[PDB]
Amino acid sequence: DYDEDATPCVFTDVLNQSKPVTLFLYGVVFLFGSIGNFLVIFTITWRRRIQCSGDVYFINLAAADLLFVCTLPLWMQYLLDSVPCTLLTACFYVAMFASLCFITEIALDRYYAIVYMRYRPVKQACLFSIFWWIFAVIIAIPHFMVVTKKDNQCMTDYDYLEVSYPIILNVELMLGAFVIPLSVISYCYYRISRIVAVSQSRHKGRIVRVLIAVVLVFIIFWLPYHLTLFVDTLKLLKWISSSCEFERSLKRALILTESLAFCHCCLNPLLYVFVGTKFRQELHCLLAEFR
Amino acid sequence: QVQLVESGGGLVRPGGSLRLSCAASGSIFTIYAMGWYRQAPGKQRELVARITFGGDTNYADSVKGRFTISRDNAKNAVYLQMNSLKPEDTAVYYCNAEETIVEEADYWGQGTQVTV
Amino acid sequence: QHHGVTKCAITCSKMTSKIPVALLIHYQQNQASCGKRAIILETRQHRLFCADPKEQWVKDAMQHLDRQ
Ligand SMILES: CC(C)CCC[C@@H](C)[C@H]1CC[C@H]2[C@@H]3CC=C4C[C@@H](O)CC[C@]4(C)[C@H]3CC[C@]12C
Ligand SMILES: CC(C)CCC[C@@H](C)[C@H]1CC[C@H]2[C@@H]3CC=C4C[C@@H](O)CC[C@]4(C)[C@H]3CC[C@]12C
Ligand SMILES: CCCCCCCC/C=C\CCCCCCCC(=O)OC[C@H](O)CO
Repeated sequence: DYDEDATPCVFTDVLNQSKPVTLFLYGVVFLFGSIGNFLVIFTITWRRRIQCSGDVYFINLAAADLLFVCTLPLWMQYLLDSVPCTLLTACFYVAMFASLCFITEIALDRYYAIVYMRYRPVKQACLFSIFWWIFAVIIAIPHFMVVTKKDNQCMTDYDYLEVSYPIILNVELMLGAFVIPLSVISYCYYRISRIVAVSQSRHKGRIVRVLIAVVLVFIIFWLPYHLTLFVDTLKLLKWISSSCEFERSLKRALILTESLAFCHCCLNPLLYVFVGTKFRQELHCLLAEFR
Repeated sequence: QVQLVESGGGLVRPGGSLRLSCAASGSIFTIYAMGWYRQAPGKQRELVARITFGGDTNYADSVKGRFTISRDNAKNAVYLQMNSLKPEDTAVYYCNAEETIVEEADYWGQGTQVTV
Repeated sequence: QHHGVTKCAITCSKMTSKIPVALLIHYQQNQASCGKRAIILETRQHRLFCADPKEQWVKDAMQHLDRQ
C-alpha cells in the first residue's frame, strides 16, 4: 500500500484529436463508396443481365460494400452526440467479413477456372453466394452479440466475459480478415499469372498487372491495421510491457489505421469491375444515354 | 497470336441444316465464353448464339428454338447446329471469344458465308 | 463495436488501497463504453485514483461525497 501507482491513464485528448479525422474519412468513404458500388451494380444489371459467375460475385461484393459504408453515417451521428448498438455493429461486421469472403471467392472462382478448367454456371454461383453470406454472419457472431446499449453508449461488458475474449477476438480478426484472405488470393493469382504470362493471350500483360494490383492494394490498406492489432494483442497477452504513454500511442494508431482500411471498399469497384473494358464501355454508354 | 478458325458454312435449301465450327488455334486459358455473330447486307451486326464454359446459353429472339449452340472446354471450341434455316438467316457468321479478368472480346474470326 | 467509435477515455490497471474518507472532494463514474466497472476518485489534492466499486469502503465513501 505504497503511494499507489494506481493512477488512471487518460485518453481524453487522443479521442478529441482523432474524432475530426475519423468523421472526415467516414464521410469520404460513404460518398465514393456508395457511388462506386452503385455504378458496379448498375452496370451489370441495367442494360445487360448477369452473364458469368464473376458477375454474381461482383454484385455481392458491391452489395457488401454498400451495406458497410451505409453504417458510417449512423456512426457519424453517434460520434457527434434510434441508434441500435447490437444491430448496427452486426451490419458493420457482417458486411465487412462478407466483403472479404467474396473477394476471396473472386480468386477461387478464377483459380479453378483457369488452371483446373472448372467453370461455374450462374445458378451455382448464386448458391455459393448464399453460403458465404451465411458464413459471414456466423463468423461475425462473437463481434456484435456481446455488444449492447448501456447509458446510451455502445459497450462490451468485459467483466461478465472471460479475459481471453478480447484476445481471441483479435486473433480471429487477424487471421480471418487478413492472413487467410491474403494467403488465398496471393496463391491463386500467382498460379494464374504464371500460366497466362506464358500463354498466347493477347491481353496476358494487363491481366497479370490487374491481379498484382489486387494484392498490393489489399496490403497497403489492411496491413497497417492488422499489424497494429498484433502489437495490441501482444499487450493483452502480457508478452510486452505497456506504460500509460504506450497505450495512448497504440490507441491512436488503432483508430487511425482502422479508418484507413475502410477506404479499401471504395477501391473494390476499380479493382474488379471497371478495370475490364466491357464494363468500361458499358458505363460509357450508360452515362451517354442518361445525358 | 490466337486466331479463331471457322468452318462449316455453305449453301443449303430452305428448311435444311448446317453446323458451324469454331476453335482457337493458339494456347489460351483465359477464355470463359464464346459465341456467334452475323451481319446481313444493309443491316447491323447482331448476336445469335452465345455460350459460356459454365453452361449458360443465350439465344436471339428470331433464332431461339431452331439453332443449338454447344461447346468443348480444353479445346476452346464452339459448334452451332442450325436447323430449319430461313432465307432471312442469310449473312456472314463471325465467331467471337471473351476473356476473363481483362474482360476483352476482341477475339474474332474471319467470317464464314451462309446462304439459304 | 470498432475502435473508431469509442467514448472510453479512462483505463485502470490497479486499484487503490489506502483511503482517508475526508480527503475526497468529488468522484467520477467511469464511462460505460469502457466496459469495466471502476470508480474515479478526485482527492482534495486534485489527484485522480482508480477505486474498485465492489468494495465496502467505496460505497461508504460515495455516500459522504454525495451528501456533503
Ligand atoms: C504495406 C506497408 C509497407 C505499409 C507500411 C506499414 C506501416 C506504415 C505501419 C504498419 C505497422 C504500423 C505500426 C504498428 C505499431 C505501432 C506501434 C504504436 O505504438 C505506434 C504506431 C506503430 C509504430 C504503427 C505505425 C505504422 C505502421 C509501422
Ligand atoms: C500511405 C498511407 C496508406 C499510410 C498510412 C498512414 C499511417 C500508417 C500513418 C499516418 C499518420 C501516422 C500516425 C501519426 C501519429 C501517431 C502518434 C504517435 O504517438 C504514434 C504513431 C502514430 C499513431 C502514427 C501511426 C502511423 C500513421 C497512422
Ligand atoms: C501473412 C501473409 C502471408 C502471405 C501468404 C503467401 C502465400 C504463398 C504465396 C505464394 C506461394 C506460391 C509460390 C510457390 C511456387 C514457386 C515456384 C513457381 O513460381 O512455380 C511456377 C508454377 O506455378 C509451378 O507450378
